[PDB]
Amino acid sequence: GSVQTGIVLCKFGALCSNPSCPFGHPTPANEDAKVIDLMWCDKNLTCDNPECRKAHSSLSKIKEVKPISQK
Ligand SMILES: [Zn+2]
Ligand SMILES: [Zn+2]
Repeated sequence: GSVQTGIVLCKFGALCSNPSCPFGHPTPANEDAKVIDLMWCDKNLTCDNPECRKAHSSLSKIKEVKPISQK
């Protein structure tokens, strides 16, 4: 990478199909808060705030723990 930031935000976000994905997705309590903040949040996959807009692991962990097309 060109900068040592250590943070990446994903192409699909709340629509990402694999539950173990290491990149950045929105709060699981709301799919319509896009990611604007380039920071790893504190509750991650249990962040209950519907107005958060930070970086989390994949929503497929609470949504659909079974991948397809990525499998
Ligand atoms: Zn992803
Ligand atoms: Zn959060």
